[PDB]
Order: sequence, then structure tokens, then C-alpha cells
Amino acid sequence: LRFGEMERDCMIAHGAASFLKELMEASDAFRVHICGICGLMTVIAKLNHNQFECKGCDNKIDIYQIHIPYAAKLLFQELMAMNITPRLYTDRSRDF
Amino acid sequence: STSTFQTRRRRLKKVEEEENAATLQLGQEFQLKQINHQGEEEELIALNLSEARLVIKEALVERRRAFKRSQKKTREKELESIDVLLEQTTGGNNKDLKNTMQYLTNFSRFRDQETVGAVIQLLKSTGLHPFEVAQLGSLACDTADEAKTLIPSLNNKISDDELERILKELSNLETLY
Amino acid sequence: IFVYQNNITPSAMKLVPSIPPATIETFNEAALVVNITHHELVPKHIRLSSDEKRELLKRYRLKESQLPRIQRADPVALYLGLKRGEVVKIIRKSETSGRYASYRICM
Amino acid sequence: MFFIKDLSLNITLHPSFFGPRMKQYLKTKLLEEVEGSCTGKFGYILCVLDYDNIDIQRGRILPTDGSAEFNVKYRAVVFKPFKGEVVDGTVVSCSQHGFEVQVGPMKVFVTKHLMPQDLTFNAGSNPPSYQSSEDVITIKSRIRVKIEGCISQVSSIHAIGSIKEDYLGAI
Amino acid sequence: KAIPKDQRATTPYMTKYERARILGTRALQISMNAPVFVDLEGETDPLRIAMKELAEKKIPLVIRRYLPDGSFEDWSVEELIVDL
Repeated sequence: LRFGEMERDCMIAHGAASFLKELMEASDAFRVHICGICGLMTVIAKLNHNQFECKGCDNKIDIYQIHIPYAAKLLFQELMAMNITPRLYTDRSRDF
Repeated sequence: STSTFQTRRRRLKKVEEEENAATLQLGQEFQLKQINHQGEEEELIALNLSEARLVIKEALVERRRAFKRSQKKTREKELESIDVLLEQTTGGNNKDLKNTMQYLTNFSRFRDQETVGAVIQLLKSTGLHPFEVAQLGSLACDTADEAKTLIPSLNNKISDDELERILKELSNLETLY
Repeated sequence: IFVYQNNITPSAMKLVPSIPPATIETFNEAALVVNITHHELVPKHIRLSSDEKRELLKRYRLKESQLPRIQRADPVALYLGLKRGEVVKIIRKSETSGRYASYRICM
Repeated sequence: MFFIKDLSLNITLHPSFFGPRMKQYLKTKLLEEVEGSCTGKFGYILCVLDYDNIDIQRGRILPTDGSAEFNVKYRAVVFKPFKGEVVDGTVVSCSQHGFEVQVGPMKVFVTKHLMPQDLTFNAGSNPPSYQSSEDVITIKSRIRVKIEGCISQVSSIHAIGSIKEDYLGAI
Repeated sequence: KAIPKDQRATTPYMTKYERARILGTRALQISMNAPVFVDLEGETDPLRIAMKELAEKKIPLVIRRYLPDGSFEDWSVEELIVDL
């Protein structure tokens, strides 16, 4: 089925970042992990022994889970490969 | 890792990483013009031993305190008095800190946050760079040579005479034992 | 602050941004006959110290760009003379809760 | 030489601990994955200062699981030696190839041949040592070394230093 | 980034979306032969057992609350108050 412009425009509205990248429940939808430090997909989630890590920004404690449209994940990964960093943060610090 | 106050826009070609030496050229992460969290500029932070001993102590202590605000619901003498402060507010696997407190407390040269205070109020009139205004504070020195040699970054930034008065007033303030 | 009558010469105006820091502004008589800030609608604004600002962000964990903006030419922005970056606190009345605090950064 | 650098870290918190005293847990985990760490770019993270006013900011919730991520902005006392730095410490080990002095949390080693000449090495000593005309260096003896070169490794930092210059030797 | 269990700032109460999802999620597991931490007063419908585990606050889960900037806060079904 289709998840086009309009259905995207709503997910952006909803502010449902991850689901977009993954509009969602009926198309993409994907569950990725992040570092609460460096907002990337780096994280090495072993959903079993709960181990989580993220060497580099080195973590194990501060880690999130977000739902985003796979396409979006890919949007990001593709960006990173072009050396650009898309940071995913779960809290607003800039106010307003 | 533990990120560091400035995002140096790395454009693919990461090559130039200079030498580390007493030419006062320290890793990019230690220029004298670094950035504070508030978003301001601030001189580097040069700690001379026995000044560090106090700052580490200071927190390790005010830690024990706020570590109980929530539980309601003479040389050798300091070796014991600290091991405790640790076995209380330390990771207990910070064998590094243990070893840093010994060293930091054995080779220290001041016991009064008042004595160390003058040390600072003194050298900080030089215009000298922080790494010097540190090596000077934690290194014994009788002659300008023992100094201007074990701290070559000085060589021309100060007359032998002056650097010598300061050295005089150092061993004068140098708390006893 | 300079007050022109019918207008200024386009040869003239291009001489204000030539002596920094110092700043200058230009106002036509006809636009200052009535204080726009006295109008039933326009609520009162307030300049925020480069301190009060660096705080507004830290308390809402906001990035500068995620903040509601006001025009560099916006009438009230001129009445107070904002500068690209200066934030304003807009305090108005509300039928949902007497007073509502809002902010407008500049662009 | 010891420093007080302004750092920051990222901790991913499982929803589980989204308790009443979360702030508490964070800080605590800050201190587990920091105090005693080691990098070539920061040196030795020895102690987190001002435990109290640690800035947590608002953390964002990731997007597949509920784990949230906060950028913990702190400040601590670091220490990373350099080539050409003069520091003195306590000797620890001493063998045919030299002795290793311990400057703080780190361990600087001195090559037999990086020392002077008139100083030989006595193996038949107990404890092991290095003898001279008038100087005697062994286990507990205090020395002052000049760090000639540094080498970062895993969770530590070693380095070679000399005592062949002037105003260098025991104290 | 994470946030200490102190300095916590969210709502002490469980959001409908949360509770809604907890029960669901929990059902799902219970329905999958996961272990049940309450005595079944004879119940046999997962979402119904889930409603039970949730009233004796015996559900081993944690709701991670991401914030707009990425940081999160972690609360336990235990803590969170359930008005609704």
C-alpha cells in the first residue's frame, strides 16, 4: 500500500520521527535504538541479555528506543555515509 | 566516549595532529582559550599538585554529604582519613583515584586552602601560561636554572631575578611537616 | 534615532551600518503619531538579557531554531529595537488561564 | 599539569528506572562509566566535581523502545602527561632494564641507558637497585623524571622518561 | 543522555497511552506463555490477567519517557500512580 507525501506530512505533524523513518503502522515502521549522548543509531542492542553499549560515545546506561519510518532510518544512514550527522535527541533543551 | 565542549568540524582529511611538548603546544583539547558549558570563554585550568589534593578532597567530601541528604528516606594521618572518604564516596574500583590521592597527598606542598590561596594570588601576577603557573607551584626550585630548565617554556618570559624572588617566597610559604 | 518627515534619500540611508559598534535607526513621523503598543490587541513585550535568554533555552532544553520568532521589521520589534538574536517575552491575557507567557526570538 | 576540563556524556536510560528519583540513578551511572576511564584525548578522568549541580537537561525518548537519552553536562579533574613534562614520583619496580617511577595514576618507566653512566645496576641487591658514587635508587626512593615520550593504551597511559639531564635524579 | 531518578520532572501519574500500551504489551506476553506474577483468581483472558497484574502493581516493566531533545526519564509501573 501507499505512504505518500500527504501521509508523511501528517507523521511530521504528529512529530513521530522514528515511525516516519521506519505513514507508519501500515507501511514502514521500524524500531531502532539510540545513544542519549550522540544521537545516532550506533547502539549495539542485543535484546536478550539486555546488553546495550555504544563504544565511541561509550554508553550502556543512557539509551533510548524510538519508532521511525524505516525509509527515514535509511534517510539518515544515507546521510551519515555522506559524512553528515543527523542527531536524534529525545528531550528538548533549546526551550521555546 | 565523553565529548568535549567544542565540535571541531572534521572535513574528511584528519591530518596535522601536532607534537605534544613543553613548547606549550598541547592537544587541541587544551588550548588556553577553551569553552565553558554556560557558553562562555575561560582560561585553561591549571592545577598544581596539593591544590588538586584540595579540590579533589573538597568534592569527595561535599559528595559524602549530599550522599546522606537522601539516606534519611599530618602526613600519615591523612592516608587513613582519605582512604575512608573513598571507601564511602568512591567507585571502590577507582584504583586510579586511590593512587592519585596517595601521590597527590604525599608529594603535596600545602595543607591550608589559605596557603595555596596565596600561592595562586602570587604567580597569577605573571601573565605566565597556566601550565607553567602549575609546574612552578608543584616543583621545588632553588635557582632560576633548576627552574627555567625544568620548565623551558619560561626561558625568555621572565628575568632570572624576579623568577627567583617568587621562588624565594615559595619555600617561605611552603608549609612544613 | 533620527526622525525624517516625508522621507530620506536612498543615497543617505546607506551610511548607517558603516560605524560599528554604534547603531542607528530610522523612523517616519506618520508612523509615530500613534504608539502601536497602546492598541487593544498588541500585548506587551519585554527584552531579555543575554542571561535571561541563555536560561530560557536551558530550561526548555531548546535549540535556538526551535523558538517562535519575530520579524526584524515587526512593528513592535522596532519600538524596542531588537537585534538578530535578541529574545522577547510576550505576556498576554487568556480566556483559558488569565496570563500566558510566550517567547519570540528574532530573525 | 592536572586539569579541570568541562565534559559531557550521553546515558541511555531504560524506562524501567523512569522512577521518582531518576536524577539520582543517572548521576550514579555517570560516575560508573567515567571515574577511572581513560582516553588519549582527555587523559585520566579521576574525579567528578560539584556532584550536586550536575546539569541533566531534558532527555529525549528514543523511538523503538522507551529508553530515554540525556546529555549529562558535567565537570571533572583530569590529568594527561606530555612529552617534555617534568614530574617526580615513587619508584615501584626496578629491573636490569631500568626502573619504573609512578607519577600519580600513571606509571613512567626509565630505561637503564636513558639514565646516566656512573650509575650502574646491582642485581645481587635485595631489594633490587641502582648504585652510584653517592646516589642509591631502589624501591621506595623518590625520583624526578622528565617525560620524553607518551604512549596511550586501552585504559591507561605509560611513558618513558629520562634522568640524564640536570636537576634530575633523586631528591 | 539519560536522567537521574532524582531531578525527575515528568508526571507522577501514568498516561492513558502508557497504561493502554502496558496492558496490551503485557497481555501479548501473557498470551505468549510468559510467566504470570499474580494468582489467577480463575481468570483466563490475557488482557484480563494483565488488568490484574496492573492493579497489584506487579508488572515488571519500565516506561522510558523520551523528551523533545532526546534525553529520557525512566519510571516503573510500580511507582507511577494509576488514577484514570
